[PDB]
Amino acid sequence: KLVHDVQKKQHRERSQLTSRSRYGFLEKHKDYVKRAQDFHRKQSTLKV
Amino acid sequence: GPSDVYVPPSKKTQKLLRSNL
Amino acid sequence: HTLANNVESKLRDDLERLKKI
Amino acid sequence: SSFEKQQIEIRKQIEQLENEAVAEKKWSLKGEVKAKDRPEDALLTEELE
Amino acid sequence: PGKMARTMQRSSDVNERKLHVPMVDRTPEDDPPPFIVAVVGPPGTGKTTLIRSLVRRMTKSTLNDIQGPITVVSGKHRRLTFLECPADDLNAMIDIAKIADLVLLLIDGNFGFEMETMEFLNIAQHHGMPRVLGVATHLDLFKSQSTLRASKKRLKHRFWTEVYQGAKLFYLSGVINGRYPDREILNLSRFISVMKFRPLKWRNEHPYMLADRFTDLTHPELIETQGLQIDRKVAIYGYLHGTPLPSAPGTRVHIAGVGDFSVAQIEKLPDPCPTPFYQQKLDDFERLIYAPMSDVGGVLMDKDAVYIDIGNIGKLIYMDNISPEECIRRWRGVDLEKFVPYFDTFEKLAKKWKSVDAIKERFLDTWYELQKAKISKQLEINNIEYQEMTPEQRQRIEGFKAGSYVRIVFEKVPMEFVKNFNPKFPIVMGGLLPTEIKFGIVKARLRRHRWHKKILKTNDPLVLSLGWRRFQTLPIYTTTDSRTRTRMLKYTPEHTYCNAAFYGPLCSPNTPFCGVQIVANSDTGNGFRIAATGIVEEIDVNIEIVKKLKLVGFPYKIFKNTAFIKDMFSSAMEVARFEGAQIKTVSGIRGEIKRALSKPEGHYRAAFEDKILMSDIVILRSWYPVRVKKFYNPVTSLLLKEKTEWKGLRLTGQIRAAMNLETPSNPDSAYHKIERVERHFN
Amino acid sequence: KEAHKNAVIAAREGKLAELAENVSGDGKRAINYQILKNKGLTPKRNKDNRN
Amino acid sequence: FEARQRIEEKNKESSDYHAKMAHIVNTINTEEGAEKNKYERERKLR
Amino acid sequence: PFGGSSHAKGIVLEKLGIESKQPNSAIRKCVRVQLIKNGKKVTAFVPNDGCLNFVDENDEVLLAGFGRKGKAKGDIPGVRFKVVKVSGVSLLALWKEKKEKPR
Amino acid sequence: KYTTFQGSQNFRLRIVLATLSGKPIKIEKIRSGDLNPGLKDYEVSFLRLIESVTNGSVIEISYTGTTVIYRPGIIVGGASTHICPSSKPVGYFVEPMLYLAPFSKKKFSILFKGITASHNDAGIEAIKWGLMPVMEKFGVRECALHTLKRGSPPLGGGEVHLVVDSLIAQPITMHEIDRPIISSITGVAYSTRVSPSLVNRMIDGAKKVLKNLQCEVNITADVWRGENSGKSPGWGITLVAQSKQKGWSYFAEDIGDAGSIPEELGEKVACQLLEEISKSAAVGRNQLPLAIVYMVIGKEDIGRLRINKEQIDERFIILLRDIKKIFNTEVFLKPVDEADNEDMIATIKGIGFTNTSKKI
Ligand SMILES: Nc1nc2c(ncn2[C@@H]2O[C@H](COP(=O)(O)OP(=O)(O)OP(=O)(O)O)[C@@H](O)[C@H]2O)c(=O)[nH]1
Repeated sequence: KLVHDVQKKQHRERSQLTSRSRYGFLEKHKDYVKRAQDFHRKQSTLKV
Repeated sequence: GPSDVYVPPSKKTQKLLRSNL
Repeated sequence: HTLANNVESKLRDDLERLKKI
Repeated sequence: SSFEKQQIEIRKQIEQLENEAVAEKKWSLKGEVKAKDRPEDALLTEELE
Repeated sequence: PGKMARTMQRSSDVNERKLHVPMVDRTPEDDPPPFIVAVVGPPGTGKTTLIRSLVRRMTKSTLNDIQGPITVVSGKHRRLTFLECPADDLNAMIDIAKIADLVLLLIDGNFGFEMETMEFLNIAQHHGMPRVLGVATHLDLFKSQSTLRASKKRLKHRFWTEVYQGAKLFYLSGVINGRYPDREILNLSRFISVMKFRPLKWRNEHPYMLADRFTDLTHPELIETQGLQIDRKVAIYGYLHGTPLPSAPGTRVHIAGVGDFSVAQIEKLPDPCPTPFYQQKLDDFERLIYAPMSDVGGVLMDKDAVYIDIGNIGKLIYMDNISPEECIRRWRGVDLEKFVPYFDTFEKLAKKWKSVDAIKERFLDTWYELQKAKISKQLEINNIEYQEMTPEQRQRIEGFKAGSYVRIVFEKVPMEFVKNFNPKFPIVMGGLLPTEIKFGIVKARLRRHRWHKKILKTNDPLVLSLGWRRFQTLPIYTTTDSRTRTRMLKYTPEHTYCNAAFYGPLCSPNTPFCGVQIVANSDTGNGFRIAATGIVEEIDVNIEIVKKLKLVGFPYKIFKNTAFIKDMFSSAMEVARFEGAQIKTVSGIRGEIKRALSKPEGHYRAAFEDKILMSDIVILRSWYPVRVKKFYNPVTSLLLKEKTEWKGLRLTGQIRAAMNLETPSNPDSAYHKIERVERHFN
Repeated sequence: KEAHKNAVIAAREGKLAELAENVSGDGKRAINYQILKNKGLTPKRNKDNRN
Repeated sequence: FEARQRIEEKNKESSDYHAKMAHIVNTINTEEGAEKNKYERERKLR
Repeated sequence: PFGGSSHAKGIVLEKLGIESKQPNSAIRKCVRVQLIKNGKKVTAFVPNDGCLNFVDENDEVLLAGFGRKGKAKGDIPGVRFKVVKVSGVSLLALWKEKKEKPR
Repeated sequence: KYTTFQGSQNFRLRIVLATLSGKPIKIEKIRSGDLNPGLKDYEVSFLRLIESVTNGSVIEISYTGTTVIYRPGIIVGGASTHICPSSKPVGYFVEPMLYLAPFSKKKFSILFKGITASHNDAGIEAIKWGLMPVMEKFGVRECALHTLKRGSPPLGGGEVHLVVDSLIAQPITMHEIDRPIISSITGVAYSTRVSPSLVNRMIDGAKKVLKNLQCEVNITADVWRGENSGKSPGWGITLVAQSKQKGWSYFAEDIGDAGSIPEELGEKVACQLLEEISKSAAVGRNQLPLAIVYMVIGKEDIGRLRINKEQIDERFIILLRDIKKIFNTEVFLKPVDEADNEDMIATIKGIGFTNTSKKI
């Protein structure tokens, strides 16, 4: 429409420090929403 | 006296203390 | 415990700096 | 003459800006600053929001 | 009424084509100045030859050794000023595009174009568009006429993309004898003497001139007693342009390429090239070229050695050795902190007025055209009010108007200037403005120039031209985080305008400016040269700019919803000063930081809103203030001896190579590829 | 460590040779194809439309 | 103390900004919409 | 519309909403121009606040109609104009970088 | 530090012109030859006000209190608050910022606390009715001076609030050659903490003088009741005479002294008024410096204002000598044509001037 491609640059995503690698895979918002979705489902069924 | 007591300030002159069946 | 002298001096200097700013 | 005089003074100011602009930055002027890799209590004395 | 309605629509669109913006002239109607023409092109194009031919045809007077601003009379009312710029040097290029009015853009034919022509056009298009007429030289190098028409049409269309698409460039067939074909030169002269000019904002605001000849004034007594060090008096003679330069001598001007001098004393002179109406009116009242530095007749004048060829209340007020008391006493024959003026007492006033006798008689088509009418009425008021008491005002309340020959002597010009001057380089004076003296930091918006290659950097030296003066500075580039604050970037958004701030001599808001990288001609190479273009918006003396620093810290003990964080801080006093504060994790979960753990010294506990994990890094943003480097290096171009290769401050890539270092790059900051194996929960 | 430093500086010197070795020996400069065709900011386009 | 000053200031600044932008938008719609509906009311006739 | 003509010239009088935070906003695209046929102040859209960054102040725009079809999500109705060209160069060409702005 | 001036004559006008122009000045010998020599306190506070409104300006008082080295900065202004020290009223602290209002960068929203009226210096209604119309005719459109609290000497406690919104680029050229046709007469009679009968007696005095003229006369009665009336008790009067067709204004004010009589105060201000009108020509004798500075500073053009021989006096002379010292501006005085009156058109060619302080 009125948007350059270089506007649609696609930013890349970073990862864990080295000195903290052994707690692997530094979680971003995607992984967090997976984690909290699932916990809320278990809590709901358990309350029923 | 009266004009003193008159609310022309409150009325107008708040302007003048600033600006069928 | 002149190491504790060191830390009390460090304390007073820090608080001089802050309360001055 | 005055022109070489002030040009000499500019040359001093260039050298200072030069090695300054190549040298290693200040702890606060980086980002992602860890309490190990800055001086101690500088955050206490200093002011930031 | 179909065709009537149609042609009615066409005529209305014609009218709205013909309309424009009103704008003052400040350029007179009695002795208008010689319109300046700059001949510009790549190195060995053919400027000198062209200028020799054009002078010969316009004034019957051949020439050798053309150098410096040759003015001639042309038409009944024009005086043109031919000036060739030696297009090796970008500073000659820059100031000529600032002061030119008609530029003859002289391009080769067999090349199509060069970066010199492209650079000049970009400078013109920013600092204010002169009138551009192209000529295409070197047409005699083609061999096949079909191909000749091919390249001619290609060049025409590229040129018309650049300039306004009405500029008709004409093509010069080839050199016959050292000069060009007579008929085609005649056609060129007809175009340049029919072309109509428009005024531009900088020239309407400043008094500027192009120095026609130059002379040094010191006693050689003093030169011998001091030893060719002492700064000299210099007289510079020339025309004027632009706006009435005020005559109260002591004002300040900028000699572009040298410095910022102030006028010691000025006085005017009857010009050596008058138009025929001046000729008739003034000679009948009593009863053709000029190129002083260059050859004419058969002589050219050196420093000294001429070479020849082979062969009343007004003055009462302003009379400042008088006290006002006897001023009013003679004219018949006090404090100003207070306000209510000195009357006389109540009783005398009251009896003096029992009546009201002296006071009972006091008591009792389009919008564009309208604006133009207002402006013209003001201009004619100007004129008639001068006409009352012409003499006095002509010297004193007006200064010397545009287009009157003047000589100006300046104090204390450097010996290097008067030594290493050669007449090839044009020298100009621009009068300043009482802002344009000052020194604050300016705020522009600028972009990387489109044809460039590398993006810019902050704290990276940019030579730039802004107003008359050209200088080198250390800008810092700024974004507004969606219009809250002024964060500091570190590059230039490669296809967009970003803000910029830099300490340098102030200039009025709304001003276009143009900045280059390297200006030494030793270092160009095939790349382009203009680097940023932009506009200055506001002015102040200190700005606060901020860099976002985030303190990171890692959790080391995690309960449900409450975690004890480590190594973000170094002592419990530090944490005390920062507590209660905002905090968030990488994963998006928020929290506050609450109480300083006392037994190990760094830690604190902070209560998140969800269960943080061990693979997480909490952070805290905070804006440190950053400030601007006060460096300011004027480009003293032509004091230098080699007149190109003014080498200012280097850049970061150059100095890392020069001192033999490496680019600082920490390892954990460059990205990777991330494969997350899909997570099932129990 | 100094061997690593000398390697990286030498690699930069050789690369900047391979870059700056684009200079034409003739003095007259030239128009880049970018400033010759005068086109910018265009989306990825398709040869199947190029015919 | 600085917490009190900071938070109270920031809230006041944001609320004032919201009212400012709403005043600009409301005036633009009101005045220009009067003009545009007037023009279209003319236009449907001729 | 604005006369009989299908384009009017104007001079950019000022900009509206340059402190509005959300970029590409309708309020961040309106500019306010007085038409120098009538001396009539009227507000015009631009495209694209990038293009708005190209248009400056006292700069002789060419307004045309804006003529959109259906009510968008968050627009300002009541603006009816769009800015096409500024000082001669046309905004799409400026934004796409074919041409550069002649003062 | 370059351009040097002598004596405490017209101190604040010298400072205002330094700020507007930009040239560094050096005042020296401020009542050095005096029993209690030095810079007076109210002058010091006005300098403090200048450093409040500008930015990047440096003022270095000599430590003996004689020499002031002023190097002006640029105007930023904005909103602020100032305690006018109790020796001069806020009129003397507003009239300079009135000169410097519409060239700032943001608006002027200044709050003033102190005495609100005095014999020497202008009052609230004096400014609001006599000096505002000069800028309202030079092109400033929204200026205002609110009275949140009206003081009185010698405690005051009165507050004013000046807000100036139109930030014009430069004041437009004035063209006034005909003597103005005066139409109506109005005025304000104000009282702080004394009797309404007293303000009616003031009106009686003014109307007693103005019985003769056939024009409309109307004087409002402002009595300030309750808390916002200030501490010390006082009363005062001002009259203006207004020409509607061109909106020109003439004025005179005065205040009741501790134990004066309101009747002859009203007669006094009326005879002030009529005498000022007779000595006037298109501008009051005290509105004059505002117009002249504005015409000088206005854009590059010949501007014309009719003045009178009765107005040309020694203070006018010293003003125009200051103008030449700062700006290097001649002023041309051609005589008018009508053999009856005695007037000179003052023509000033205003130099180029702008706001280089503003935003785009
Ligand atoms: N074939 C051909 N040769 C030309 C033409 N114009 C100039 N020349 C040659 O190139 C020279 C003319 O260029 P000049 O005018 O001397 O160069 P310039 O453009 O003035 O720049 P400078 O040489 O730096 O002063 C002459 O020696 C000519 O032989 C042309 O139209 N055709």
